This record gives sequence, structure tokens and C-alpha cells, in this order.
Amino acid sequence: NNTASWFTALTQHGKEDLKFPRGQGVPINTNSSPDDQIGYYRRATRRIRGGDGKMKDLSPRWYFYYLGTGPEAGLPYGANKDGIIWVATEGALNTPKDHIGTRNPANNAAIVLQLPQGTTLPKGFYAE
Repeated sequence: NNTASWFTALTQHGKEDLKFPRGQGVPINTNSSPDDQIGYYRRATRRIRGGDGKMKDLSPRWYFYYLGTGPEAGLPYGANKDGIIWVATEGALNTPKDHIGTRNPANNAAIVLQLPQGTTLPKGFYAE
């Protein structure tokens, strides 16, 4: 509890999971260094009860966590797991970013997720 991504989410509207080209995907954060630009996105599925009384699936959201932090802090870069996709800027160090850690929403608002110029966002995905 009291732990969250440092950034706002990407919303999925299509059917394909989130995917980034090699070297792309890490959100902008001017308080981090080139060594830190590596991590993963984690899918969060939302389900609400619709008008018919049955549960309906909402659009999935994907949250970025620096490598070695977040709900899959123990996962090494590249580990295969459903809902987890890995991203890294070229040159980033394959080390845990415990100095960055996660965000306490009671203490800090989320950084608005932004991707650098030229990034290919897959079809159906949009930043909140």
C-alpha cells in the first residue's frame, strides 16, 4: 500500500499488449540520469458492474516502473510474465533503481507521462 508508479498511465483500447521498439518506451523524467532509463510497464485490468448487473471489462491501463522497483521489483530485465513488458533506453545500466523507488500518492502527485520525440506508440494506446 501507499506505493504507485511515478507516472500516469497508458490506456489500451485494442487487443494487442503494449509493445515498444528497442530503445524506446521509457517516460521522460528530468530528475533521473541516463543510467536509470530502464524499467517495465505493468498492465492493470479494471472491471466494473455494468447496467445488466454483470461485470464488464474496462480498458486496461499500463503503468511504468523503473527496473528493480514496483509490484515486480524482484523481476530481472527481460523476464517473461503476462502483463509485463520491458523497455530501456540504449546505454541504461541493468541495475535496480532503488534510489528512485516508487511514489507515495499521499506525498507526491504522479508525473504526467510523456515520451521523447519520435517514439512509436502502438495502435490503440493513449496516454491519460
